[PDB]
Order: sequence, then structure tokens, then C-alpha cells
Amino acid sequence: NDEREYLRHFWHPVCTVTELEKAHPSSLGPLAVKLLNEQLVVAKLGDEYVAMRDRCAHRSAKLSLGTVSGNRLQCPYHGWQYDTHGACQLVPACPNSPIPNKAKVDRFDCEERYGLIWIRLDSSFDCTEIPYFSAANDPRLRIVIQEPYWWDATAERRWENFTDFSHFAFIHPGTLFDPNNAEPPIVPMDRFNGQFRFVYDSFSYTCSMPFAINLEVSKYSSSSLHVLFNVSCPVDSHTTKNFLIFAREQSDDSDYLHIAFNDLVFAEDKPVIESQWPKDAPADEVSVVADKVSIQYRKWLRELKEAHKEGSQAFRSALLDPVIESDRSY
Amino acid sequence: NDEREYLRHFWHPVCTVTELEKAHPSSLGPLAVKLLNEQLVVAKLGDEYVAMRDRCAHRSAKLSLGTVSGNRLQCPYHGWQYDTHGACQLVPACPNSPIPNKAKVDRFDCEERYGLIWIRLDSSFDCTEIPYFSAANDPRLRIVIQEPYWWDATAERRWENFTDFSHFAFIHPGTLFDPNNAEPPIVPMDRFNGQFRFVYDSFSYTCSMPFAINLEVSKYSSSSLHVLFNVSCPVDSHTTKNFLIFAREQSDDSDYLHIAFNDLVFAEDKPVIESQWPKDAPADEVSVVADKVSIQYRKWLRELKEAHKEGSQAFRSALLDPVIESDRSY
Amino acid sequence: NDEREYLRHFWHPVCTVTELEKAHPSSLGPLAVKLLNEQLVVAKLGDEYVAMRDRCAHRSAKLSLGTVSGNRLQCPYHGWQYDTHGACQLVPACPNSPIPNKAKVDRFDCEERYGLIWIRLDSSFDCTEIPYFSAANDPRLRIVIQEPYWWDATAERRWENFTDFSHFAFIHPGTLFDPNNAEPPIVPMDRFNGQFRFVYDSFSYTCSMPFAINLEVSKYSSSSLHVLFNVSCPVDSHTTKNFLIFAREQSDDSDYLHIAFNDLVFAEDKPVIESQWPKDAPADEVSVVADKVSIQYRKWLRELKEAHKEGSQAFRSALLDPVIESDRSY
Amino acid sequence: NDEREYLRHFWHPVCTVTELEKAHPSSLGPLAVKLLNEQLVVAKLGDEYVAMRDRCAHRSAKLSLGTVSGNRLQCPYHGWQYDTHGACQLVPACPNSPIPNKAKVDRFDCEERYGLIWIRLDSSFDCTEIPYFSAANDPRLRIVIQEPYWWDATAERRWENFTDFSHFAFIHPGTLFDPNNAEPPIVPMDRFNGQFRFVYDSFSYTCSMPFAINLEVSKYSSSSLHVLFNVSCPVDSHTTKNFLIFAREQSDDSDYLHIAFNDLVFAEDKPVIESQWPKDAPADEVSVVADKVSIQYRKWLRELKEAHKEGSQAFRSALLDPVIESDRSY
Amino acid sequence: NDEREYLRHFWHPVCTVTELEKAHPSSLGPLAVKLLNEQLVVAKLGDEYVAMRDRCAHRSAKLSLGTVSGNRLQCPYHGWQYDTHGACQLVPACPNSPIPNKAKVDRFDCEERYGLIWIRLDSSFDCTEIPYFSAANDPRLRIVIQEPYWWDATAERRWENFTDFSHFAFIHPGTLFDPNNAEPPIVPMDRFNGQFRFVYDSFSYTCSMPFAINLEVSKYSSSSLHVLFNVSCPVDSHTTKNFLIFAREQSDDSDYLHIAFNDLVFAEDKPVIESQWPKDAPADEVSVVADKVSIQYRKWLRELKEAHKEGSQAFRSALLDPVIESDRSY
Amino acid sequence: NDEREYLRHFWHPVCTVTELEKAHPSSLGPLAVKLLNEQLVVAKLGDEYVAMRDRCAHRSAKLSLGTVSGNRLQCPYHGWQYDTHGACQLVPACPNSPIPNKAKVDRFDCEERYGLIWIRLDSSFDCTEIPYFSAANDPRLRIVIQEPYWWDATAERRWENFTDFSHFAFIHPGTLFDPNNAEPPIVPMDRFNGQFRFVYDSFSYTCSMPFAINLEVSKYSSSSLHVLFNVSCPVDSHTTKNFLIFAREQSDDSDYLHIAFNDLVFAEDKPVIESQWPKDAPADEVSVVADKVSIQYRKWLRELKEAHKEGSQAFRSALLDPVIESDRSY
Ligand code: FES
Ligand code: FES
Ligand code: FES
Ligand code: FES
Ligand code: FES
Ligand code: FES
Ligand SMILES: [Fe+3]
Ligand SMILES: [Fe+3]
Ligand SMILES: [Fe+3]
Ligand SMILES: [Fe+3]
Ligand SMILES: [Fe+3]
Ligand SMILES: [Fe+3]
Repeated sequence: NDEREYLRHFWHPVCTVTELEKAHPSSLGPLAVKLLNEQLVVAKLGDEYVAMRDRCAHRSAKLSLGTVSGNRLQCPYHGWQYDTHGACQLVPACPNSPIPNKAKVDRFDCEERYGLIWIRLDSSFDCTEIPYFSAANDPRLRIVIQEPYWWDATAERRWENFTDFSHFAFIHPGTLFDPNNAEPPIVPMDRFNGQFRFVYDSFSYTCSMPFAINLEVSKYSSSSLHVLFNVSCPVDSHTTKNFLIFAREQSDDSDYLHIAFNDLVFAEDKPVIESQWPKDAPADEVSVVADKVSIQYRKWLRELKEAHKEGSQAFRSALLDPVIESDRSY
Repeated sequence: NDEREYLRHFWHPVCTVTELEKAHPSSLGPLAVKLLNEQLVVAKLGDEYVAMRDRCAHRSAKLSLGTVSGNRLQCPYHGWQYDTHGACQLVPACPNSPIPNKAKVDRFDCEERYGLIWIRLDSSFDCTEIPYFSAANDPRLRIVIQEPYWWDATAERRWENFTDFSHFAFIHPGTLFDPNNAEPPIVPMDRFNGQFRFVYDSFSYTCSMPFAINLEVSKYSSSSLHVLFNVSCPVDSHTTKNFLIFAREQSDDSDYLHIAFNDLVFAEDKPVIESQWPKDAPADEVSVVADKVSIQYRKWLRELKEAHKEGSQAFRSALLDPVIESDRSY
Repeated sequence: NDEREYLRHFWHPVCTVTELEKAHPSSLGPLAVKLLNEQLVVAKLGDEYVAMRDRCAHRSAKLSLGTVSGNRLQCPYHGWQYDTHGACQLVPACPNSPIPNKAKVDRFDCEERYGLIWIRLDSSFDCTEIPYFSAANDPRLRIVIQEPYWWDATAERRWENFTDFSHFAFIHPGTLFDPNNAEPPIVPMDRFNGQFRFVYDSFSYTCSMPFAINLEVSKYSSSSLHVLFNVSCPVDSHTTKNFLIFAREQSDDSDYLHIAFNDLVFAEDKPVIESQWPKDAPADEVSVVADKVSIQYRKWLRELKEAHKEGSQAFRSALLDPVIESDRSY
Repeated sequence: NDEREYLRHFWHPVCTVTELEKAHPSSLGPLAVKLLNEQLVVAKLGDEYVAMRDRCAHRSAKLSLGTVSGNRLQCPYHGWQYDTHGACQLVPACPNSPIPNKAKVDRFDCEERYGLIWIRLDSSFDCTEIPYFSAANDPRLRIVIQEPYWWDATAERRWENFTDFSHFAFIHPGTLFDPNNAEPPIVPMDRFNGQFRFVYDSFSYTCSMPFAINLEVSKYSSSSLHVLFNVSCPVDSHTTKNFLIFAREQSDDSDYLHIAFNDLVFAEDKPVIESQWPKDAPADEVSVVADKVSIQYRKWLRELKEAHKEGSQAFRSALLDPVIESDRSY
Repeated sequence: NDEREYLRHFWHPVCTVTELEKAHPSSLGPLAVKLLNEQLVVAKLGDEYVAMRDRCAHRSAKLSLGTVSGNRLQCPYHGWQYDTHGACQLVPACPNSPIPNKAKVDRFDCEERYGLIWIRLDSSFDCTEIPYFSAANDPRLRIVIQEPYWWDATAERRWENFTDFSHFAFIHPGTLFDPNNAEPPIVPMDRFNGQFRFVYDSFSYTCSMPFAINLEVSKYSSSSLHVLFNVSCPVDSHTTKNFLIFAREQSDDSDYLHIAFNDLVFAEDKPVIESQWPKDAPADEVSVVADKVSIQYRKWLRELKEAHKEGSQAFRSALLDPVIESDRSY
Repeated sequence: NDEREYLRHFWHPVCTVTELEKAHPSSLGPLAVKLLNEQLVVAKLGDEYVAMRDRCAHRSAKLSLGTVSGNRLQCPYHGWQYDTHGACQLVPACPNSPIPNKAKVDRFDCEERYGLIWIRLDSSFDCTEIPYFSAANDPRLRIVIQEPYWWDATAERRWENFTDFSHFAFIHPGTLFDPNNAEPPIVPMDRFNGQFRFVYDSFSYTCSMPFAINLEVSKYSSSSLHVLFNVSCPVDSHTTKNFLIFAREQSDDSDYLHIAFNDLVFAEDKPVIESQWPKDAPADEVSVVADKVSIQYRKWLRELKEAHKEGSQAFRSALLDPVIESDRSY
């Protein structure tokens, strides 16, 4: 249902690498996944992470109950095998007949990065990249990948909560609220290279549109820096599979000191954000000046929506044209 | 859809008072309630039981997850606070900024009586009143408020089961059937003051429309009184939250003796009334002579539903115009 | 919804006889059954098994919560009695007044055979008959009736699964796959007397349309016959209630030896056939040559569907007209 | 613990035959049974039903997790095979070396009768036999074997419950109590051939000691006989596994008509008999005159207990010596 | 097991009055209860709360599954009736025989007070009274009786927690810890009339030995007073059924404002107190000067233990001899 | 009782390091653990993994419910704090009073190695060391620490299952059985340095007594290594917490490929080893030639158990004295 069609051009994370390896005893998958209400299967065929529609072209069985055979995905029902382009190469019942030309299942751009598996459902605008994680490569940093966490909220609403400042005092009094710096500021926001960028005082955001946040917290550079990377998988209209990867300089402490803390603040948000109805933000919400980030976010998604209808070039401009508001130089 | 629109003009019970006090440790509420598919929140602000739509005007969190602070209801997300008129009176993020005029939520007529909280969603026709309970104030009687009991059944069908005389022999054979009173009488039924009134020998029904039933019983076992006040709340298309208050003259025995008995009668009804399908009674049900109470009630509802269409006064007339069939005065 | 209407003309099994006896302590029933999204009640009235809409004419209660009384079915709410023709013959509340002419509930052809209760919702074409079980009569044979097994898949897909050959190697490797007889044959299929007939080499299939299969196996081991009779009740758009009656001539062994093995092959099919989506076979399924039985079955159903809209005798032609493709005498 | 040792000399039922067949997909078993706090395994070896300690000689694994292999039982751990005499005849790890003389597990008299598997743990007295079911042979009769029902009560208390008369009015008011035959008779009891015999007026009891009851009912309605055969497996100190086989000559009705009614009377007994504490009847129980059957049963058990410590032929006397109290010919 | 024998002379609460009325639809009971490992049944026979051993003298069935008939308790098995002295008065099976003299079940002192039902298992020292609740009678005070709450701890350990001062800072930081008055004092303790008495600054304890606490909190008499009455039922060696009744002057607020708060502080204690092992305080616990109350408590229980062995007069002295430590005059 | 007393002199693993870090959000612990029926608490105080009895010296709360504060473990009840020696260093209630000398809890030898935490309950014989893991430090190998897996089985029987050669054909037929290596060899077994050593062709076992097993495998499938280190922890009379660490040379594949495989092997063992009864192997088990490893191990344990009785040095000798059967050097 096509108010969300523009979302198909972006790269979305569907599972962790370790979720795929855990899925089937072979460690190759297949793993079933759902993205923007599409039912897909992921599997490692050879050296490629391949993503096809989880529906076989023959009698419509789910390839995710199949098995990986060599470099192919084998349907569990009558054993057809599919190659990295989703084409059937073996029909065991008539191995000497021709393979019908329609014996084919849709395939989607599937690439690994940062420890997660990303899928891009519609490549026809050739102008979106996998979101940016600042801490990959940086060898001073230890990187932990938390289990995915699922919310009954939309990627847009989850996004907005992660970049929200006004809510600390009420949802996170014990864990995030700084009573001396109690009231949030207004900050300039830049569009650059498909990302939103803004800073605090020091927290620095690089939000690859639509659903990814890259938050670099430094302790006025004195101590040492901490990076949060949080991206929402729009599973369906009501649901998100949410991924948090975090990196830290100070690696001497326990990973589960941080994992529990993150876990805690997410548990504080979840019941509120899930309560918001209607699940998608209607046009009768009343804002005030602290909501700059949420408004600017919605402004740009609307433009990306309209730009999409106009077509490829319009969308490329909408996404990548810079819109600088601050003094920082690019 | 809006075939139930007329029902919004009546007072409906949403919860017992204890339910609201129990809902949150402050004993002030808030408590969430569903009335005719509407999501509402109920709270004690100062001296008032207040009812609002359970949806914040900022970013649409459920206020039922919030907390009562002072004489206002404070949202869980960013702590906007709403007064007894549903107007925001504090935006914690910009305390030195003026509150938007649209920063308000719908408020509803909300009044406590008999130990229950009543809400009127539409007050425009200004002509409905909270059902009549005969045993309030009468200091000779001991009143008990059972816990709400829920049925997968509509308020109309719950009402028809309660005033039905024909089911005693079959659903309640060992608890309410009188062997040599096995065939039900046809009875005069008057409309007075927006109530149905009729008796049976005694059993004296005073049913404030649409969903309340007040049954006084001058026992053939006592020469002393016993009173059943039952009111169905239509929470949605398929289910009711049902309330039972009963008073008794012979107040010397255990409350639970009668509570257990009522609970058993309802247990005998419940499966059968839930089995009735469609949930709303269609035109092809075939009534008989002994269904006089069923018929008059469907007739009055149908008239009231029509009157609602033709506007305020035609409704006030269909409710309040008297119609006498028996030989009593009023 | 008129897409499945032609199926109402066939006899469908809804329950075993032992199901009807177990369903109520009388052993006469009533038992609630669902067929083609119709809610029905079955009860034993005298010497007849009769079937009615499980919805009482009076106030729409479910007669399946009622009791059998002599030779009628008694609604649990107000006690109306319905005879074998679905006619109300007693109304307790006015046992003298005349019973209305609308005091009837629809009655459906219902007759027991093979230990199953079969229902024909539409009899206006008068050309359909209960499926053919080869092994009734045959006193050389022991007949076990397995308990109904439910799947989340449609009767057609269930059917195509039962008659499939290509799948043995992949979902039944250790239970049905013969490595010698590893690749599937294409074999003549006859239409005779409304049944599909075809044979293997020694497996003889007789398939009373649409959802019944009678398979005779003259195993390559001795002179010891085996018959499997499998038939799918289409209870709604997504689910089947399936029955299996099996007969064997080597009958000195335990029934549970064959029940376990039967159950195991069904356990292997189930997750896969259930996985198939959409539940109903769409036009974009790619067949190969080995799918002959599938494609001929689907083609015959289509003729039966479109014969139905023509009228009575067009259907009877499409169903019963012989169409023989092999050299066998009928 | 030597308080219950005399019971090891009787045949006790441990499972139905259909239990043994259902317990493993071969239908040969093995099935684990518990009797008099002994853990046993039952399996079908060729034409014999054999019973062994469910504890393998080698490393003490449970043979009930094993498989039947030809005419032996195969331990699941290291594959030792035991024959009908409980002797190991194969040791895979050294199939040439001599099998030790201790490579044996205890074997117990085990023979099928009436559709049940019966076990005699001690055969050294050679004077006990499987209880007497009156209705085997009788081709006028249909014999139903109900599924075993478990109670948390001892076999004696189960027994005294079955033969009780005073309780009908209070736990079976609506199912067995006759208000005409309201008060219980005292009736002669004979000991003959190791059974208690007594009759009512038309109920004839034959009770093969200790825990079996054969009750024949020539009802006051016509010439239609009914037999109930009930027997308690003492599985430990606190619990019974009880069996009921029932036969009827009026056999045109459903089995489930009698199974439900049977089950209902047992449902009524169960909570009460289970409530009795201590589970074993202490000396301070106060009888009245109507407890004749109870007191004679308990007295006979005591003689059987103390005859046991004397030795073989003292027991056989106490058990089999006739002791007739009525005027009937044996 | 007889380290706890002295406890049988005290009055113990076993249930609330409303627990007895809820237990059976008659509102008369019977209700089963367990005290110091004794299995008892409570029932209202006439105007008396009667308590007997929950074991019938005939065949050992539990009278708690019976019913109250007139002024008697009727066993559920064979219908014997027991009067307020535990004597059988009716044997329905031989209504014209003599009633055996042993047809009797033990009866125990059973009296209601404060809304609870108290049982005294051993009256032979005639020198213990039901604990003292300061707020009964006082008409300025509203009295609420919370549902009983069960802990896996002993009455002695639960007692000591309720009178503990040192633990606020750690188990109740959010709810009871007063940071300005952070460290506990040492207070003089008096023995008077079987009660311990001590005060704070103002909290005033009157602990009727062994297991009852009566805590009067006044707000330096300025505002208004609040009374907590908490008593532990020593169910068995590991378990307590705990009763809290509380009274307040200020009755204008919700009962469930206090009930939730109490509930909260109990939830804070429960997992700690349950963790203490061994469950009974062994002789190797190390005390410090803040533990005066716990030591003095243990000193007196030991003396009551020894006094009991010496006999009645010794015990009466131990319990009632005054031992004044403060200046207050008696 | 103290037949397992000798086991207290060995180092035993109680938890993985992550288990301790995960146990409480601080990542410092505490974590409760049971070792040989002893209740202990483990925490990271400063630089040390500390193990104490999980029982406060004040009033016996479990310190595992407490929190780590500074370099001490703080009790949940009154907040006594214990240093790395189990001595209380702070009594919050009387900070200006001296701490009692008996205010201390038993402390135990506690050391981290290989990612597990080891405890030695008795250090008096000072002659045991933490088991040997061959693949620590070897930088060519990738080490994985599985989650602890629990078995209702003793450490002795778990060990015997792991070194057993005779069960492959039966418990693991499709996962570890080699068809033409179906009969197990008898092998030389040496005692060195308190370890059993033996090989099989290769498979090289190094089993530090009593419960550790270090198995190196130079594959016949690779010419590269794979290492299994398995150690059972006896938590009580009937159960074990089992640890598996494995290293591999070919580190290029998914950890989960092997994790899933190990988990499947254990799944095949588990039911069978749990079925073994009695839990501790009695003298009447009949061993055969192929049980050489079983026999030598029971022999060495029995000797060690005896040596413990005769004192420190006789034990140190029975553990450490070498005994060579093969032709290798050491
Ligand atoms: S469905 Fe995939 S092979 Fe038939
Ligand atoms: S959503 Fe309610 S205050 Fe922001
Ligand atoms: S609804 Fe069936 S009898 Fe009235
Ligand atoms: S334990 Fe039974 S074969 Fe070894
Ligand atoms: S047990 Fe109480 S009457 Fe028989
Ligand atoms: S019990 Fe641990 S500090 Fe008191
Ligand atoms: Fe947040
Ligand atoms: Fe009713
Ligand atoms: Fe199949
Ligand atoms: Fe009975
Ligand atoms: Fe406390
Ligand atoms: Fe193994």
C-alpha cells in the first residue's frame, strides 16, 4: 500500500550476521525476513549474501524452509534450485527437460556491512547508499552488536524518539536526565549527502535518511568517545525490528555494563512509544519550538515522498542536495 | 460506523470508583477506558472526575500511562499537563514560551454516581440523565458493588437477556425456574421519563434507556426488599463491560452469599449469549408473543435512532414523551 | 466470495461418527461443524443424522450448545424444538399460540457413510454423490478410521500434495523415497463417473472429485493389499479438516504401526504445504512436465467452476461425462 | 517397606495392550511401567509379552528408551540385547568376547489377558492367577476397554470406594442414588477360590483379591445384562493407575454413552477419595454396621499379609480356602 | 516436630472473615486451613465459628470438601454430621443404630476478632489471649483489612523484619528511609501483660507475643494517627500467611492509596526475608547494638520455650510477669 | 554426605565470565552459584574474582541479592560490606562502634581462567590445580565459549559419557558413527601430573581429574586441528552445570556451524544419560573389556577417595604419582 513506496529505494537492515548463521544448522541460512511487508529469504550462496522473495515459482512453497545446496537455494518441496540471480538451474523431476523461462523468483540487492545484512528492494534510482556508521574501521574502538529489539511502533516514530531531547526528564529521570542542563536547545541542522547533521553541548548526530542515527558522544574530548548507531527496520506498517551497534574507546570495562544500560533506557521508552496512536503521525499534532528536529525530519520525508513521485532525478536531488544552516564548512 | 452514533448522547458507565482508585498507586488514576470504540482516560483532578481522550495533543502518547500532578493530568512522554478543561497549562520544554492554542484534548461530561463513573460523549442534545438506581439514599438497604464482568456480547443483547422471562426454564433450571410458573406473562409496558416500566407477579422493572435495568423485588419469601441494578457499557462492536450493584433489606447475611449466586446466574447465561450471532440482532429474527419486552425495546431503540437523525428536539421527544399502557399514574 | 460457490454441490465430510458421539454425553450430539465458511450443527434425530444452520431462528443462539430431546434438537436459550426438516414444532413460552412460518432453520442433506458424516449444502443439481471408498464391503479387509488432522492449507493444495510424486525425495527421504524408482512417471489420466483414475507401476488411484482420493497399493512384496482413503473438508478459506481411513488385508499387526507411519508422513508434508502462499494457487505458478496430475486437476476444477454458472445440466456434463485417455475397460 | 511385600505375589495390570502398541512407532514397545514402586519395561518379543526391570545391567540406562530388535530388547546406550529370559545375548563392543554371567536383568511373569498386560513380580508361591472377568467368551456381549484413569489414592481405598453403598446419596446424588433403595443392606459375603462374592437385590459382585472387582448388573428394566470390571494398579505408595473394562448385551447404542457416564461417576468420587488422609487406612477409623464390606476386605488383607510371612502354603491357604456365609452352591 | 510445641498455646489467625465467606457458595464455609502443620477446617455452625481437624473419623475424608447442614458440618463422602463439639450426631446409613462413641473429630478453640478468625490449638494452660489491636472500637478511625499475603519465611523472621530499624536505608530507600534521621536508636523495652512495648521519635509498638505487632504512628499528635496491625500465621516450618489490618483517622483519602503503599513496602522486603537461610535463626548469627529488639525478642521466646517444658504455672509467669525497663508507669 | 568430601579439594568451574558480568547491571556481579550443595556468591571486588558463602553473618540474607560497592560486597538487608577476605568492614547502623570479630563469612580460593570462574572449597591439601586446556594461548586457534548446559546427571556419569567409545553406533548413529570403525579399541591409559592421557586412531585425551576432559583432534578431513574442552561442575547430588569451550584451526567458518553440531550431540546423549539410575553408579554394574576407560576412572576416583581419608600427603600422592602404560615420555 503505496504511501510507503519511496521507502523501497533505501537500504534497510533485516537481520544481524549472527542471526543468519544461527537460523539453520548449516550456518548458511536460509533465514526468513520481512521488510516493508515483503516476505523475503536471505541465504549465503557462495561468497554472496543473496536475498530473494520467500516464495518459490513452482508451487509457491517458502524457500526459507529449504536448504542451501552448494551455491544455490533448494526449495524444500520438490527440490528446485535457485542461483544468485534467482533463476532455476535444476528441476530434479525432469533433469533432462528444458527449464521454463518463468522458473524464476525475484532477487534483491543484498549486502553485508557493520555486522548486519542490508536489502534494497528497488535499485532503479541508483542513488542510495547503506547508512553511515562513524566507528567502523577506527581501530581505537571496541564495537558491540546488540541483539535486535522489536517495538510495536513505526520506524519514523522510533527515529524521532531516539533524537528527542524534551523527554529525558520524564521517561529517563534515573538514567539520562541531566538536571542542571534540564532544558533542550534549538540547534542548526544541515542536510549533507543524504544525512541530517546537528550537535549539542558534546553530542554529534549523523542521521542517514530515513531511519539511521549515528551518535558520537565525546566527553569534551578530554576523556574518550562513545558511538551509538541505531537503525530501524520498517517490518510492516505497525512494527520495527531495531538494531543498535555501539562502539567505545574505553574497552577495559564489561560489554554487559553498557548492554544493560542501553537495554534499560530502551525499556523505559518502549511502552510510551508503542502507545502513540495513530501509529503514523497525523496532521493534527501540535508542536512547540523544542520540536525543531522532529518537524525538520518530517519536512524532508515529505519532500522525499513527493520527489519520488516526480521520478529518479527529482529524488536524487531531494536526497543529496545540501541544505546548510550552520557555520560548519563542507 | 455511525449507526451507533445516537448512543453517544447517553450517560454510560466506564468503571467502578474502586477500579479508578486501584489503577495507579496515587489512587488518583489515570485509568484507561474504552466507550463505544473511543479511547479515553479518566482521572481525579482536584474535586472532579475528569474524562479526556486518551491521546496527547503533542505527539499522541496515551495519557493513561501518565500521572496526576496537582489538579492536572501529566503526559508520560514530555510532561504536558492538562487541566479539568483538557487545555494544556504547562509545556516543560519551553516554560518561557506561550502554549499553542491547539494544545488541548477533547474533554467529556464525566460524573460519579452510585459508585460508578459515567461519561457522556455527546452533550449537544442536553436531554439525557444518568440511569435511575432505586436503592441509592434509602438508608434501610445495604448496597454492594460487584466487580465489572465482561461478556463477548453487545449491550443490546445483554439487556434483552436480563429482562427476558422465557429462558428461566432452560438456562437457569436449578437456580431461577419456578415449576408451576413455567410460562411467561405478557405485561403492560409504559414509557416514562425516558424509562421502560413494567411489573410481574413481585418484580418491578425500571429500565433507563438504553442499557440500564433497575429491578426491585418484594420477595415471596420475606416481605422485605432486594434490588438489582445492572447496566451494560458498550465498549466496542462485540463486547460489553457489565456492572451489577445490588441492595438488600435483610442485610444480616454475608455479602458473598448473594455475590456467589449472581455470579452463578451470569455464568449460566454467558456462554449462550456470547454464542448469539451476528452480534447485533438482524431483521430476520422471528419473535413470538412472549417476547413482548424484546420487541418494545427494539422498537424504542429504532425510533430513538431515527429521532437522532432528525435532530435535537425530535430525539428529546422520542426519549421523554410518555406512553402509558398499564393503569398507573406517575 | 462467489468464487467458491460451486463447491456447495458436493458432499463434504465434516466429522467422524465417533466425533458426533463423543461431543455430548448423550452420544446423540449436537456437534458444531464448519463447512465452506458455514457454521452448522449435526445431531442424531431418531434414525437420521440431520444438519442445520447452527443459528436458531428465534434469537440467533447456537443450537450446538443445545440438547437432543427425543427426535428433535432443542435450542439452549428459550427451548424451541426443531425436527428433521428444520421446522420448529414447540415454543415453550406460548405452547398453544401458532408457531410462526419463519420458525424454521435451513436443513442440509446429511448422510453417514464409511464412519463419516457427510453434508451437501446445495442439492438443486442432484448429480453428486459421496466419494467412493474401494474397501467398504471387502471382508478380506480391516478398516481403521484415523482421527481428523487439521492443516492450515486449502483442500486443493492438500489434494495436490496427496497425489504428488516429485516431492518424495525432499520431504520424505527416509519414509517414501525409492532411489530405484527415483524419477516420476507421466501416466494417462481418465475422467470416469466424476472421478480421476490413474495407475502406477502397482498404485491405482480413484479420485472422486473434488477433494477425495482412493489409492490402492498392490505392494511388490506379496499378495497383501493396502488402501488409503483421504479426503479434505474445506472448512474455510485457509484451513482444512482432513480425514484418513485406511484398510489392509495383512491384518495380524497393530493398527498403531500404520497410524504412526501415516502420521509421520503427514508431519513431514504439513509445514511445507502450510507454508505455500497465497493459500489458493495463483496464475503465475510455473509448472514442468512432471506436474501433469496437478495441471489436469486444476483444469478440471476450472471446467467445474464455469459449468456451475451455466446451470444444472452443464455442470452434470462437466462432472460426469467420461473422458478416457488410457486403454482400459469401464 | 516390607509392609507391602505380600502384594508382589499377585498379578497386577500395568497397561492396556493398546498403550503398549501406541508407546513406540514399531507398536512392539518398549513401554515404561511402574508397579509397587518397581520401574519396569514391557516389550513384545516374538509372541511373548515380556517384562524386565527398566534398568540395564551395563551402565544402568533405561531400556524403555531403547528399541525392539527382532526378538530382543536393545538398550539405547551401548546396544546390549536382552532376550525373553532377561539374558544379554549380544554386546556390540566385543561381539566375540564371552558375555558376563551378570549380564542379565530381572525378568517377571508377564502375560496378556482381556486386553491388559499383567505382571507378577514374585512367582515363588505359584498360587495366584489373573483376576476373573465374567464377560470374556460371552458372544452376547460387547466389551469396551476404557483408557486408564489415574487417581492420587491407594488401591485399597480405590477398592473400598468401588464396593461402597453408603456414599451414593452424597457424592452421586444425580447419577447413582435411588431414593427408594435409599438405605444400604448388609449381605452375606463368601470367600471362594480367592475371591469375595456377594449379591444385591440384582447386583452380583465377584472380587478377585486384592484390587479387582467384577460386578454383574441384571437391571430392573428388561433382560439386558451389564458387567463392569475395575482393577487398580498400585503404582506406588500414593497413586493408582486404574482400568475399567465394561461389557453390555444391549449393544445397539454408542460406546461413548457409557464412557461419559462412567467418567462422570469417577469424576465425582475422585476429589473425595483423593482427599482421604493418611493415604493408607489407619487403626483409628470408626466404622459402623454398614461398613461390612470394608471391614471384611480389610480383615482378609490382614490375614493375607500375615500368611505371607509364614510362607508359601500358609498364604495359599489364607487366599484360596473357601469360607462361605450364604446359601449358594459352589 | 516438637521444638514448636509451645506455639500451640497461643492464638493464631488462620483466615479473614471474608475468606471464610468466599470459600463456599453457602457463605458458611467450610474452609480448609493449616496452622503449625495441623490440617484444620473452619465453618460457621449456627452463631459459632467452629474449628475441627480436617479429617473425618469414619473413613478419613476431608470435611473441608463437605458442606454445612443446619448447625453441623457434613462430611462429603458418607454424609456424617458433626456438631460444634466435633461429635457425630447423624450416620445416614444406620440412622437407627447407636452412634459409636469414637465417632468424633478433634475440635479447637475458634473465635473471631478484628475481622479475622483465631484458633488456639492447646487450651490447657488457660493463660493466652488473642493479640491486642489498639484501634478496634475507636470510632474516629477507619479500619481496612488487606488480603492475606504469603511469604516463604517463618513467623519469627517476619516478626523481626517488621520491627527492624536498620534496614530502611537499603530495602526501602524510596519509601521509608528518612535520610536526616538515618541511624536507629536504642530504646528501652518493657514486658507487660504478654506484650513487648517500645517507642521512637513518634512510633509506639505493642507486640503481643509471639507474632503480632500493633504499631501506632502519630505525627507528634499535631496531625493525626495511623495504626498498623500485622500478625503472622505460622502455617508450617517454612511458611507464613501474613495479615495486615490498618486504621487511620484521616479517612477522606482512598483506601487503595495506603493499600498500594503497604503492598509496595512488603514487596521490597519479601525477596530478602525469603532468602535468609537457614529459615530458623541459628546460633551463629552475629549481632551489633542496633539489634536490641531482635535479641530481646529471641531471649523471651527461648524463655517461653523453657517455661513451657516446666509446665503451666511456669509458662503463665514467663508470659505475664512484667519486666519494665523504661520510666513509663503501669 | 561426606562420601563426596574429597571432591572439595579440586578446582571446579561455577560459571562463565559473561554469566557473572550479565548477572547484575553493574557487570561486577554478584552471582549466586551452587557447588557440591554449597551456596556461594561470586563477585568482582577490585581486581579479584571473589567467592564467599552466599549467607550474611548478621541475619543470614543471601549476599547474591546485594550489590558491589567499591571493592566490597554489600548485603541487601542492612548493608554490611565484605572485603576480599570475607571480613565485614562497615556496619552502617553503628558506624561509630567496633565491628564484631565474628562478623565475617567464609571466603574461598577463586580464580579466573579460560573464561570460566573456578572455586576450590578446601585448600588444605594444597596440591590441586585448575584443569588443563591445551588451546589457551595458542594464537593459531579460535576459541569459543558455549553457554553452560545443564543435565539431570552427575559429573562422574557426564565424564564417562564423553570419553565413552561404545555409544557412537547407537546414540549418535547419524552424527559420529564411523561404519567401518564400529568396534572400540582398548587403549593404553597413563596417569601423568594428575591427568589421564590416552589416544585413539587421531584423538588425544588429556583429562585433568576428576571432571575435566581436553580432547585434541588432528582431523582425518583437514591436516588441521580442533579442540574440545569439557568440564562438569557437580552442583548437587543429581545435577551438573556443564561447560564446553572449543578451539579450531580452520577459523574461517561460522562459530554457529560447530555450536549447532555440539548442541545436537549433547541433545542425543542427554535423555539417555539422565535416564541412568541410580544417579551414582552402584557396584552391581557389569563392565566389559571395552569399558577400559570407565574402569580405570572409577578405580582412580575410588583410590583418591580413600587417599583423602588417610590425609594430605597420601592424597597428593594418589593424584600426582605417575603411572605409565603406553610408550610415551612426558
Ligand atoms: S514448490 Fe518449490 S519445488 Fe515445488
Ligand atoms: S507527547 Fe505528550 S507531552 Fe509530548
Ligand atoms: S433463541 Fe433459540 S429458543 Fe430463543
Ligand atoms: S548401558 Fe545399556 S548397553 Fe551400556
Ligand atoms: S468419611 Fe466422613 S462419612 Fe465416611
Ligand atoms: S543480614 Fe546482612 S546486613 Fe543484616
Ligand atoms: Fe529515549
Ligand atoms: Fe439470566
Ligand atoms: Fe506427502
Ligand atoms: Fe463411587
Ligand atoms: Fe520491612
Ligand atoms: Fe556423546
